[PDB]
Amino acid sequence: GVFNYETETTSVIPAARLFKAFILDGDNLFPKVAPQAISSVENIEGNGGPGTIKKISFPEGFPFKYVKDRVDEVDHTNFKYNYSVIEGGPIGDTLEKISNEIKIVATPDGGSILKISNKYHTKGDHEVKAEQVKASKEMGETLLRAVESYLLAHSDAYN
Ligand SMILES: C[C@H](CCC(=O)O)[C@H]1CC[C@H]2[C@@H]3CC[C@@H]4C[C@H](O)CC[C@]4(C)[C@H]3C[C@H](O)[C@]12C
Ligand SMILES: O=S(=O)(O)c1cccc2cccc(Nc3ccccc3)c12
Ligand code: NA
Repeated sequence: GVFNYETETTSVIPAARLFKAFILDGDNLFPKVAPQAISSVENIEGNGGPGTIKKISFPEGFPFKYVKDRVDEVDHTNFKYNYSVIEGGPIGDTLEKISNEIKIVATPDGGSILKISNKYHTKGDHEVKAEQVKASKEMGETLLRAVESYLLAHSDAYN
């Protein structure tokens, strides 16, 4: 069945620039700006569009070794990005897929708001524990702050 989790978090970076950096150049930026969170990102198949498969590896000592994600949808106009965790880490005999949706919305002070939905597709009924979802939020949060700091510090990057 599906468990749906939503959250919002704010960013000090405008929506277009954050979308270009955080989403469209995430494979490059995450290993560089947050090495203690994501050790590498390998493009397995595809050009960044729908269907593209990537392998996200975590640093030594993390609960999981890696996950493989698949790009579902990329909407440059509304700054929407949908992707699914399809293999590895928690994927297995109790969790079939995590389907996530990120939308980034402009705020009038020059910042942005990121609205995130995670949908955990389980086999049988194995419930998603508060820490399966809470670990996920912290990680997303850590990556966003690390990209934010880099973009503040590198004003000519991603304009
Ligand atoms: C934001 C990028 C998309 C851009 C890119 O691939 O460069 C995506 C692609 C894979 C994503 C990671 C996959 C596994 C995790 C799923 C969790 O529910 C949130 C934290 C993690 C660690 C995700 C954080 C972030 O959502 C990533 C890194
Ligand atoms: O919210 S953040 O940390 O900002 C976040 C930021 C950027 C990308 C994210 C991708 C997936 C999940 C997140 N958090 C999340 C939210 C609810 C449940 C599980 C994970 C992401
Ligand atoms: Na839950």
